[PDB]
This record gives sequence, structure tokens and C-alpha cells, in this order.
Amino acid sequence: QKTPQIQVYSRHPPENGKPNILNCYVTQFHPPHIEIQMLKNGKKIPKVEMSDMSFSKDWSFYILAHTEFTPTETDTYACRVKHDSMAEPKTVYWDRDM
Amino acid sequence: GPHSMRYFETAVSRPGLEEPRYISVGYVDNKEFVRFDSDAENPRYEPRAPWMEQEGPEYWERETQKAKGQEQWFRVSLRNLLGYYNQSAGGSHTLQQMSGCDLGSDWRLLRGYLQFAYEGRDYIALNEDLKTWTAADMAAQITRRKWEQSGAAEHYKAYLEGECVEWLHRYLKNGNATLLRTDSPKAHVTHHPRSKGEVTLRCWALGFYPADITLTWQLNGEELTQDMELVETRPAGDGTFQKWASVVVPLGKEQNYTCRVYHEGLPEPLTLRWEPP
Amino acid sequence: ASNEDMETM
Repeated sequence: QKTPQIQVYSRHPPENGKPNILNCYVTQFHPPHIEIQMLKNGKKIPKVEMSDMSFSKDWSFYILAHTEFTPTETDTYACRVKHDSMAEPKTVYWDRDM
Repeated sequence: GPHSMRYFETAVSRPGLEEPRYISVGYVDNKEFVRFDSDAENPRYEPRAPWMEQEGPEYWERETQKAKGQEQWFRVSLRNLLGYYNQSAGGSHTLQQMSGCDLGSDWRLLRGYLQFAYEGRDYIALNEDLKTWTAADMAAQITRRKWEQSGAAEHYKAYLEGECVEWLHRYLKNGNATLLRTDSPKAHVTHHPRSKGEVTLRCWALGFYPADITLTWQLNGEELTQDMELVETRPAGDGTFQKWASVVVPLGKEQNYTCRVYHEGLPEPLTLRWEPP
Repeated sequence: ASNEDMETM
């Protein structure tokens, strides 16, 4: 059981009111079965694109989840990951500074 | 520079089904170029790089037939390992393989490569000699003995030094325009002030290809050890990569710090500092 | 071009 590492970040440098792509990059996990959700203000985003699953030289699996989004001063975005290695789902918020 | 080809294979057993899910991914110079997935409507190896579209129907048919063989190889190997470890098919189990070859800048073979993992842990590997095996545990010793008896290593050596090298030569020539292309990082520094009269300086590198990159920080001269924060290189999702490196600096020395970005795509390394709005 | 494995594990 390998614990997933998560990064939540935009494809392009963010600007409030400008359409962008929000990424949720999940790595270093095993087994390959995983559940990934993307959230806007705590609510599930319906259209989420998932890359095909791949694995790294250390055998661990990785996947990229993404969705269109328009950053604003008030809206919050997060990625919630459920995996066998974790007692509880892990939620990482998007932070424009990272 | 150096070159490589790899096939990354995965089989995941499915409780209640005889056939596992089988996925094979091919890479040339760490870039995906082919893919086979047993879960597809009509499973077939498919091109994943534009330069592979030039391969004729016989190539795709020959690779697809190999994948059908591999599905059976993985199904039987998973069943054997289930017995070795006294496990239940009521749970899913994972078998993985990496194989291929590495070449020098002149395209001559540097090394063959072959390894296996079970449940995400090293199981058995072919040594760099391409003649002897390293078993990770007692159960893998059963496989090692079986393979020594059947002379399995000789057949892998033939592929890794022969066909692997010849096909990679063809792919490097066919994929030349795509493989040689680079995307330079665009860099910028951001300011994130904190407690104790400190401010974090973040040097960003965006939209670069390949993923290999180096970011450094300095106060006038001399590089900064350990105190620098560095995220893992991440895909932007458009074929390019991103990375950042940050430093905690006193609130009076920001314009005194410089970041450097090293990437093969750049006409020369980047040099930058925080710029006031 | 991919390889076909020899004896099963």
C-alpha cells in the first residue's frame, strides 16, 4: 500500500476571470485502483477528464485529472482522492501561489 | 544525447473473471509512442505519437498478436504467483514489467533492461550481464530456478540486444522531427511574504519540454543548499511541464536574490529576480 | 516493437 501524493495547479498562470485548466496530478500510489474527484466550492465538478493510467520506474502508478475552470477571488477549488492506502479521502485545495 | 526504448506492462487480476486487465505502454526517449489496453472495444496496439501513423497495418497486426500472447503470459503468471504467496483470487493482484534498451549518442547499445514487480514490489530482475537473475524474496526464487532451467535469459538477451536496438533505430529516424523538438521554460518570480520579517521567493518554470530541468537560487553568488523548496516536475496537460523552486528571504534582500533555470531548450540559461509591481 | 515473454513465472 503506497500513499498517493497530490498536486493541484493550473495549466496556465492564473488570472481572475480568465478561463484556464485545473489539474490534479496524483502519483506514488499502489494498487492502481483510485477514485479522484474535483470540487468547486465543496461541490463535485461533473465534467472531469482522466488521463490513461501509467506507472513510473519505481513501479508506482500516476494519473492526471483535469477540468476547465475560471479562477475568481471567491471561488475555491479542490481535488479529493480516495485510495486503499488511506483511512480517509485526502482533499488538496488549489492555491494559486503553488 | 542518450536514447531509450521501454515497454511498461501491467496486468491486474479481476475477482470473478479469468482474464486480467492487461495494459502495455511503449516509450521512446521517455515519451509514449504506442499503447495496448485489453479493456478497449476491440483491443489493439494504437499509435500514441504522430510519427507512428506511418507504420503499416502489418506492424499493428504483429504487435497486437504479441499483446494477445502477453495477456495469456500475465494470466498464467498471476495464477502461479497467487499459489506461491498463498493468496486469494477474491482480491485483485498486480503484476508489472519493464523492458527495453538504452543507446548512446552514436546509437550503439549501452544496456538491455528487464525487471518485474508483484504487488508494486521488486520480484525478479535480469542483471546487466543479461545472463543472470536477481530474485527479491523466497517466492521469486521459484521463478529464478524455473528460468535458469529453461534458459529464459538467452531469449531475453537476443531481444534486448537485437530487435530492441533495431526497432529503436527505426523509431529515432522516423520520429526525428518530434524527438528533437524542445519547448523552452518561461520563468518568473513571485513574492509570498511571511512572519518574522521573512518573505518567500518562488521561481517558476512553465511550458517546458523535455521534463529534465534545473532551478537554482543565489544571494549575489554561491548556490543555496537544502533550504530551497522544490516541487516534483508536473505535466501541464498539453505535453509541457512545470516546476518551481522557492526560498525564504528577509524582507529587505528580495531584489538581492537571483534564480537560474537550466534546460536543453534554452539558447542560454535564464537569470532572474523578483520584480516590484 | 514489443517482446513476447518466455516461460511463465
